[PDB]
Amino acid sequence: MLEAKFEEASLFKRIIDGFKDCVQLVNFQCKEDGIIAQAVDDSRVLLVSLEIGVEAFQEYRCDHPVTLGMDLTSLSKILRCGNNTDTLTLIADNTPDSIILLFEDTKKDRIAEYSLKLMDIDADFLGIEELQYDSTLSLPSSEFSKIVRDLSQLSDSINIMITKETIKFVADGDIGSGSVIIKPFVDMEHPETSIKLEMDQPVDLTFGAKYLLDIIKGSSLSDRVGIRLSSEAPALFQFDLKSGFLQFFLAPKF
Amino acid sequence: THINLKVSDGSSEIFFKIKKTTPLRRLMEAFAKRQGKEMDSLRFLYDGIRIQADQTPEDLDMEDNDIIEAHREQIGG
Ligand SMILES: *C1=CC(=O)N(CC)C1=O
Ligand SMILES: *C1=CC(=O)N(CC)C1=O
Ligand SMILES: [Ba+2]
Ligand SMILES: [Ba+2]
Ligand SMILES: [Ba+2]
Ligand SMILES: [Ba+2]
Ligand SMILES: [Ba+2]
Ligand SMILES: [Ba+2]
Ligand SMILES: [Ba+2]
Ligand SMILES: [Ba+2]
Ligand SMILES: [Ba+2]
Ligand SMILES: [Ba+2]
Ligand SMILES: [Ba+2]
Ligand SMILES: [Ba+2]
Ligand SMILES: [Ba+2]
Repeated sequence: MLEAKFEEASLFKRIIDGFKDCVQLVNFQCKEDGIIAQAVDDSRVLLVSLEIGVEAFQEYRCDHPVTLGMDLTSLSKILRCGNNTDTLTLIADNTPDSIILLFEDTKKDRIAEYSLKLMDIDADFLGIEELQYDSTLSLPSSEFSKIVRDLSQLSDSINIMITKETIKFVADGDIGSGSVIIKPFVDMEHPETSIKLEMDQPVDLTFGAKYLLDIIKGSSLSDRVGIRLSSEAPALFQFDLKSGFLQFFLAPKF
Repeated sequence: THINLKVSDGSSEIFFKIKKTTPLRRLMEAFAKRQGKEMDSLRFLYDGIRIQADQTPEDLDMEDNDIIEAHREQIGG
């Protein structure tokens, strides 16, 4: 028995809308203490992992772990029918092959119920917390957005380079070339504008701008961004959310 | 309330008498001046860990007679 009940269907719509940018399929790992929205893009390059914690809901029951694979197009179709100030509850039993979406309107008025068929998402999700990375930095989301949006205009590739006390994004191209150098920087009057860097190894990794463009959309949900890089694993982009947590995993370019 | 610290590198030991609530900046400045050196060029270590200038003896639980190692700061990295 799973009963995930959001106060407003707009909160769930916002999540479904977000994923709809990167991915087309999503796999909802529902557990006792929340839901983990796992997703792989169509090129299998970018991996999305979203932690929706118990506190995100108005009521949450999960007596047993269930996995709910859903088509994001179909799911959007149902989402249109209910009102934004409607209470949305996802209902599934143990071992589900179908799911129920219950929209409810207040006072004890109106209940709208729609069914959706789950799909089987077989491939195992490779969310890598990776026990150790070469470099870990954190910076304002807006700043990281600005950099990525500028340099993507110069190329489809953005290289990230970490040295002792230096982070450098670079994009060379055919019209021109550009690069931002940013440094560790702390301010007490405005702590939310700090840049943190930790290094154990220099890193030099090239990334597809279109992917980084997808990632930066996480800033609309958070004001800092954690970036953990390493020459063996995909890069980890993390955002802290009220819901819980947002993680992108990106394969470097050859 | 006033612990007594001994600061030293390889060749020079000094005693400073600071209050448990005074930040350690005052003392690192004072040791670096008495060597005609700048505070950024020296790396102060207490019982392994590198002291931060803003930290106080209280924070680090410095008892009487504790030793602060001073080492040179390498430029890289
Ligand atoms: C792609 C952009 C984004 O914000 N998310 C999660 C909500 C994606 O999957
Ligand atoms: C939800 C509203 C609606 O009209 N439909 C049919 C496509 C739904 O699934
Ligand atoms: Ba897209
Ligand atoms: Ba709440
Ligand atoms: Ba609640
Ligand atoms: Ba509507
Ligand atoms: Ba409501
Ligand atoms: Ba069943
Ligand atoms: Ba190039
Ligand atoms: Ba939080
Ligand atoms: Ba320095
Ligand atoms: Ba002690
Ligand atoms: Ba003690
Ligand atoms: Ba001691
Ligand atoms: Ba230095």
